[PDB]
Amino acid sequence: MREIVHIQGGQCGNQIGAKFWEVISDEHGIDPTGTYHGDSDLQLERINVYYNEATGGRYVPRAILMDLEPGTMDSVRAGPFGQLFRPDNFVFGQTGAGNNWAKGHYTEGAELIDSVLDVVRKEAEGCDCLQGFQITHSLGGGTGSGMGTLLISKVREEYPDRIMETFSVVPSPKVSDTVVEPYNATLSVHQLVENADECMVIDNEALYDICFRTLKLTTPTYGDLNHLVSAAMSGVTCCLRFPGQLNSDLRKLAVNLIPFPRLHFFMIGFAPLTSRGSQQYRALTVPELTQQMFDAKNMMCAADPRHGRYLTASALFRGRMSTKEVDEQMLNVQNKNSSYFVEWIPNNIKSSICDIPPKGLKMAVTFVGNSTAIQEMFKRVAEQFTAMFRRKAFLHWYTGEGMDEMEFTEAESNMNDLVSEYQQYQDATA
Amino acid sequence: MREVISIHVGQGGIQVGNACWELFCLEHGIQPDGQMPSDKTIGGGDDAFNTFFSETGAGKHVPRAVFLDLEPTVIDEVRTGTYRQLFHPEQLISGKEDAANNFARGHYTIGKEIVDLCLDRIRKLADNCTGLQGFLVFNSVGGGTGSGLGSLLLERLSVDYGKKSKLGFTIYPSPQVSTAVVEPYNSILSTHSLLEHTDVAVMLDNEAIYDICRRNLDIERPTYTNLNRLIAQVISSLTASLRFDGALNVDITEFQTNLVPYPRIHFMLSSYAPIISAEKAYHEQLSVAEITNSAFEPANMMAKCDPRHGKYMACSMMYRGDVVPKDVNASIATIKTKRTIQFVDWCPTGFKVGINYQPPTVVPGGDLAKVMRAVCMISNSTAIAEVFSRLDHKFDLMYAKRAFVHWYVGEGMEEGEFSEAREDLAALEKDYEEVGIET
Amino acid sequence: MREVISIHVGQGGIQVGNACWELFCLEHGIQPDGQMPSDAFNTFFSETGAGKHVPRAVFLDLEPTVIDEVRTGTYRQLFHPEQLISGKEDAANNFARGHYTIGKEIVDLCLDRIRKLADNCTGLQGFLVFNSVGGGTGSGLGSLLLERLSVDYGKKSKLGFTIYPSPQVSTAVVEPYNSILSTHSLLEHTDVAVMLDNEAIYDICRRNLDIERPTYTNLNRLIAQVISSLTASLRFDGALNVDITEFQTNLVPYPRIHFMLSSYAPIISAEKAYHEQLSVAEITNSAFEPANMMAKCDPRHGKYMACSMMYRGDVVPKDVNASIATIKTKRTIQFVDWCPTGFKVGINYQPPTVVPGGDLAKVMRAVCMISNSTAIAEVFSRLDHKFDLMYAKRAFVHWYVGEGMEEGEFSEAREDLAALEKDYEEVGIET
Amino acid sequence: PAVNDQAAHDQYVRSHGNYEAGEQKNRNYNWKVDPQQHRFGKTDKIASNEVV
Amino acid sequence: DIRYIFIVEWFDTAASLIRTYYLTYFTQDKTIEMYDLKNKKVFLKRCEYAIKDSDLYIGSILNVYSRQLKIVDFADVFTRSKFQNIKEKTFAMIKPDAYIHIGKIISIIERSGLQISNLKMTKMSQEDAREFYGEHKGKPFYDGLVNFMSSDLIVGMELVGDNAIKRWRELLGPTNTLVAREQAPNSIRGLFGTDGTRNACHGSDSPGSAFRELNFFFAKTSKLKTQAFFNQCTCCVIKPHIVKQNQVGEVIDMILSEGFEISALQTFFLDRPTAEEFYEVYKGVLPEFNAIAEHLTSGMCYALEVRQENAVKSFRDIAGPHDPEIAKVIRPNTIRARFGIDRVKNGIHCTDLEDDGVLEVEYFFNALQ
Ligand SMILES: Nc1nc2c(ncn2[C@@H]2O[C@H](COP(=O)(O)OP(=O)(O)OP(=O)(O)O)[C@@H](O)[C@H]2O)c(=O)[nH]1
Ligand SMILES: Nc1nc2c(ncn2[C@@H]2O[C@H](COP(=O)(O)OP(=O)(O)OP(=O)(O)O)[C@@H](O)[C@H]2O)c(=O)[nH]1
Ligand SMILES: Nc1nc2c(ncn2[C@@H]2O[C@H](COP(=O)(O)OP(=O)(O)O)[C@@H](O)[C@H]2O)c(=O)[nH]1
Ligand SMILES: [Mg+2]
Ligand SMILES: [Mg+2]
Repeated sequence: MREIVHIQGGQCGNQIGAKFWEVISDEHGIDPTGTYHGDSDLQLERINVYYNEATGGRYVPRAILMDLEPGTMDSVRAGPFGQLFRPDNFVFGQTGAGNNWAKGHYTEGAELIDSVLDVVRKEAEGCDCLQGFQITHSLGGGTGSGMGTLLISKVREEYPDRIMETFSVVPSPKVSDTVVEPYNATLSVHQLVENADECMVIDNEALYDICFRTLKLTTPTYGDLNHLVSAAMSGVTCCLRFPGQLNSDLRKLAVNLIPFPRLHFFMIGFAPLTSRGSQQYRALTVPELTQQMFDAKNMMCAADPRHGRYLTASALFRGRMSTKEVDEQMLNVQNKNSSYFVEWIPNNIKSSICDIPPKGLKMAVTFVGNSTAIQEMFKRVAEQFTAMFRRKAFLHWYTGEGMDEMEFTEAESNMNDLVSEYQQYQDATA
Repeated sequence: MREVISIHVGQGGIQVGNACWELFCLEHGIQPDGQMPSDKTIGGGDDAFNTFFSETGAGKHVPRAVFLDLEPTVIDEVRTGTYRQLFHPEQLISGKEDAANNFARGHYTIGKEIVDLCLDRIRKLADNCTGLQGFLVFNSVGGGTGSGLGSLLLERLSVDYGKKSKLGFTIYPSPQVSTAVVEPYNSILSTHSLLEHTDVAVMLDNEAIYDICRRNLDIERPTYTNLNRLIAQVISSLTASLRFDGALNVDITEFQTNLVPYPRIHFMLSSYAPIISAEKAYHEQLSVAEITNSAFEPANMMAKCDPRHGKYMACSMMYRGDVVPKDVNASIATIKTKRTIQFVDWCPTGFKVGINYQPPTVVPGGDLAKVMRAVCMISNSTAIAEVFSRLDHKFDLMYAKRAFVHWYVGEGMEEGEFSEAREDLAALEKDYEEVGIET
Repeated sequence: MREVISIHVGQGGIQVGNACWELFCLEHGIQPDGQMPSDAFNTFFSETGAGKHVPRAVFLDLEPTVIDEVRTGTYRQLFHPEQLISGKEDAANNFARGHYTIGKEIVDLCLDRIRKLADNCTGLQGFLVFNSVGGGTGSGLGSLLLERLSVDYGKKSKLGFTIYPSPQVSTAVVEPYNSILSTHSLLEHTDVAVMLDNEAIYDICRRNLDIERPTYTNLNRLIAQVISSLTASLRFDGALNVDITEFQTNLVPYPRIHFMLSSYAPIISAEKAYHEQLSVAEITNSAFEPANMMAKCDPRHGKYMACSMMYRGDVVPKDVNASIATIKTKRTIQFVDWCPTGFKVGINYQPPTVVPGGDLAKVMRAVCMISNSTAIAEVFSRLDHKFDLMYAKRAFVHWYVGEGMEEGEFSEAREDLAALEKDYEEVGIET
Repeated sequence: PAVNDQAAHDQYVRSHGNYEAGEQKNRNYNWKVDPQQHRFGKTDKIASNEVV
Repeated sequence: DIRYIFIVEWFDTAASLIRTYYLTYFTQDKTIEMYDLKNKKVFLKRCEYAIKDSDLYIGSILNVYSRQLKIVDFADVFTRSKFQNIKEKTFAMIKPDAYIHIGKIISIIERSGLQISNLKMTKMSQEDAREFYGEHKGKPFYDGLVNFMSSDLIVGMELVGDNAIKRWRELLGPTNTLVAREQAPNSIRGLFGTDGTRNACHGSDSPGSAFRELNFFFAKTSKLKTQAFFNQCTCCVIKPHIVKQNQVGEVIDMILSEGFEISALQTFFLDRPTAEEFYEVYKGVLPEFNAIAEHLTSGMCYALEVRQENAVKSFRDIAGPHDPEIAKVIRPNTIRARFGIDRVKNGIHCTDLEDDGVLEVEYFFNALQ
């Protein structure tokens, strides 16, 4: 029961998936050709969390690969574990988005959704009961932010009682990967905030910051940053599949993370993390995990958490460990930084325990928290946007596909309103 | 499933277009006589090379090109060389009389009897392809024969097809070196035709190219042969991503929407590095940082202009080699902090990062030597105003007393055409100044 | 993670540069061809990924004869293919010529060349620059080089191993002029400058080496070691490390006076060297002997303000301080009143290397001294008088004005030379 | 013709640097590696995906 | 750069269908890539793996990603050009007179630079004994020689290596056994031979002759059958790392000295479907269950049968504790302590109980065939 489907758009979303499915696959020990080869009965108990069944006994993942160009789609298939995907569910375009958001949402992408909207429908009703949706997409790309956001908006109207998650890689300020980064990001949030039940920001800049200062490596590759996230994504949904002291489905994480209707953005940080040569000297005690998991440098986002206060804090302790030690560590840290925790919500840290630890370690923690620190990432995007619009630079492409200047203005209005309202409670006192 | 149709018009464009096919052919692994090498007939199972070749159903791979020239001498040279067995026999359409640098002749008098066949050739090539991405057109603005035909094709293509992208690898008049005696005239009129029909125009002035070769390659007597390859090497840099596996690919449909700030401005000047002769190459590691730093160096700019004299609007540079993405992040961070190079006020970010896994392959016996890391750049910076201004000034002197205007009056070219053409170049010149003013 | 760039200019500077490279090349284990026959060596070299190495040097000059010797000898493979910038014409000792008429069109390539190297490195520590004032071209080009170097970079330290003319033995006839204009420019740009006049050197080899026919090939060799002696701390394990950055804070008493005189010991030929013990007590004793000053000055004629001496060899530390006590007790060497302790001790372990076919013999210990001395005013005293006499009737003056320089420039040099002399007298007065 | 010859062609190279169009400065070093092959560059160590 | 292509075919299990690929090989940096013949689409995106230069030859197999695929023949002409001279195939055997030294002779073969590709042991039959020597029928000594061929166990093996056939021949020495010791004492014949007809071993001389002897003793349809006795026995399997580390001769030779009567042994290449099930019994113990069954799939592996008195207990007393890391401290003379290096590669493997062993030894040599 309580199963979820997987949908990805644009190559940024698709590339990420290549690891998650290979990241998730190892946990249950499913071999690439769909033949079970695990050790424990616990390994097979919740194969319903992400998989299905078919004749012949070979398993298959429920994914929806959606995009407008063949470059990204034709690549992920050939990778290891790439034979698990059903070729029937593949859908692809022929023209290409060209990084124009307006191009991928109304002109070209809107035409191909009917096929993609068809595939999504069968899986949702074809399962025992649909819990929600999890999607990986890029807010910095034309095809993603344009065609990707279209999928969510239509989906939300159809299934009012379902939840959804989006792991978007917002573009950091210092390094920009698309000269149209500002527009395709500012517009994207407008539709996302209204209907996206959840959205947590991950910064490619942070990806590079974490590797060169913790792992102690010389030259990372695109896989290196990709590997961590795929492990991270399992963190939120880790406890829904294995027995534990305090099970907590995806919704339960929703209940204790969004105090108000609109402020629904999160950041994550993964620990523990020890380097190749530093993998043995460090001692593993439950107090050891806590320091890094709340450590500022461990946050997987560019925004500095110390510049704000935590509206709410969530933690998913992984593996077997004494229940009290989990709490006693949490409260103490809650008081030792009493200034940094907003004062009007007592007991602002949640905890969970999953008894089956990820393979390779003995105890790990995944961090999720909505903090006033995420305010900066909008302001940085807000400042860039105001600069270009005044001079109407890089505008002819967008306006040439039906878009009108007012729609761009309206999107900014909502963008700024969210930032202003977010700091509204920063100075609020009881 | 991505293809591109290559069109070459004009002698100088013909030779340059000539070299690129040697560079492209060498890169993929096709032998001179069309049939794949006997050693590895079926070795290349993967259909990576479709970007420039179309299967014949049984046999060789026909180049996706059409060669045009109104004078038979140069083309007849092509159809007698070792590559005679490669191109389709009935696509190299050749005329009878040369344009004789008479632009009026190349657009109103003779071209009307050969344009149709060129259009017919364009259509049949497309039907085989399914996903036409855009058009790459080479042509020399310095020759009347190319200019008249070059202008006509783009206008005809713009109406027959529509919204498909269009690019041009022209070679404008050098600031001080000259080839003909009427280059100032044929250049200005040509710019009119290409201004309102092409999304992007590249700068490859030949004056700088000679300077580029001497400083690094250490060759004291360069000819047209050396100039042609560099552009051919330049072409591979931009089109490398579409035909090789890439950690971060960029599509030609993705290039257009990241280089042209406004509807009118559609020019830019390119550069390439490193280019180190094998004699003095291996003494340097060719780091990612140093290559990028030399990338913006004024000397290596392929186009004779000084970027320091203006601002920068947007530069899209794709690397090639084994660069580490962080190292790519390593290079850019340094550039912005620098003060000698300043961007335009209204563009806080101006980099489009591209990476690839296929390094260049060296043409045997050439000046160039093999190197792991290479990068190509094309930036649209306010510096380009100098070339347009310099060409315009030269125009005023001749028109002061209608010198050499009588022949162009001799081919049905209306006298007022010069009056209308002059304004547009002046209008374009004022366009650059307005964009650069701070807010 | 620490690197230092080498800048050389002038025939003497070029030749002096060549000498130091043979010692460095044969010291670390690299053959002349550049390949290695199967992390310390990074301090002077770089790795190109596979095979050989490229020394971090740049050579500038206006005459091609000297440099063209390099690109045709046995050291052709090593230096960078293009870094050996070469001009077309010779300045011909017209100090003006090398600063406003011919130097302007060639310094540009120099600044770019330094620009590239600074990027590749990570730990730029400082610049060691050699230049001879006894020649016009080496002077004018050097002056502008240092002037552009400071403003372009900023606080990075600089070192200059100049070579001034001898007291009585002379090479050119216009040395008095080019010498004077050199000091003015270098006075406000070069943090540390070591006098290494020749007339002491000839006294150095003949007195000890017993070489009655020394030749410029041998003279360049001595400076080659001293560079090895001073830089040795940066590229070998040591119980006491003194970095290049750690000189301006142990040798300069005031912002103006920034000149020290060099001296070396011991120097002895292998035929006669192996009949004495070479104890530390005597070696430090020979260090201050008036005979041995690498530069022609009389130590007995002035105060001492600071003397930093770098041992190198197997010397045990314990002998170090005891030797210092020996020096302080002799009543014939009197230190300046306001400086109680005038020593900065440095120690290394790697013994000095011996180049084949050389004159110096492998010693188990040695001392290299670099100390400011109040006597250094003697050369300025002698040189200042010489300039006054020949300028009395404007001899040779009509030429230097022929390369664009103004008459007023020369006069201001005279006043500046006066200022330096005044300060030195002031520093000597006890409180 | 009374033409110069390759036996004399090289000599003119050494005397005044007079060459023919499109030919290169030959310094005749000692290549331990073959110039045609070998990519004439430096490689920084890069292993597989280390995060494994 | 320089490429060699070997078209390959994989035997999937979902259905009776079979498929072929190209299995390209970049010798430039040991990368792996594959491409399929049907639907003409890219299959493997040129990743890194573990394939050794000597494991790529016609008639050999090597695993990648829990998939069993093997070479079929040459793909392009370019490839058959380079490997035409290198990589022959020559067969070798050992006469029963050297039974009590079998382990040792195997020792020197690996060090020489060849490869041990195939190996089998069987008891020849009189009917086919004459068929064994089809050309020597008429010779006066042919009958007597055939009479001796039917004495005792025969150890068979195929020698593959660069110019193997000639290299093998120069290893034996001169034809006569007596003359060898005077001139060549560093050969197998100089140490073990006894009389003229009891030559230590007989090898293949000509490539034309080399082909037949290889098929006759390693074809899918051969007249010689395994002679494994299933009573009073225990089974042991040499883990793959010993073959990759080139000490297999040491492992075998070690157990011969103990007086054990080594009965039967035939190579076995195996994949996941026949790997987990054999170790499936340990599901509840040895928390490394996946790995030990996993690593058992990579690379060749020998299968052994041993019998003296008390198959498990008497042998297990020298098999020792399962953890090699602790075997050294308390068991220096035991087998593994000399070879074991970690928990999952502990060399020789021994069954648990005497009463259970029999079915284990019956698995390899009765049904799996
Ligand atoms: N890049 C490059 N440009 C060339 C070359 N040869 C000539 N050109 C340029 O081309 C201009 C003349 O046009 P071409 O293309 O050479 O000759 P054409 O196309 O037949 O034009 P017409 O000469 O008028 O018949 C000259 O001004 C040159 O600047 C060359 O080899 N390489
Ligand atoms: N110690 C030492 N000094 C030298 C040597 N050769 C030249 N010099 C110095 O160089 C001075 C003369 O100048 P040049 O050697 O001709 O070079 P320059 O100073 O750059 O002036 P130019 O002649 O224009 O090149 C002399 O006064 C010497 O002090 C040498 O071999 N050893
Ligand atoms: N960390 C990481 N980010 C990636 C990778 N590939 C793409 N991205 C992100 O995707 C963004 C650009 O995506 P884009 O090219 O527009 O995708 P497309 O629109 O579908 O073609 C960049 O900002 C990258 O940060 C990857 O392999 N790793
Ligand atoms: Mg022509
Ligand atoms: Mg000179």
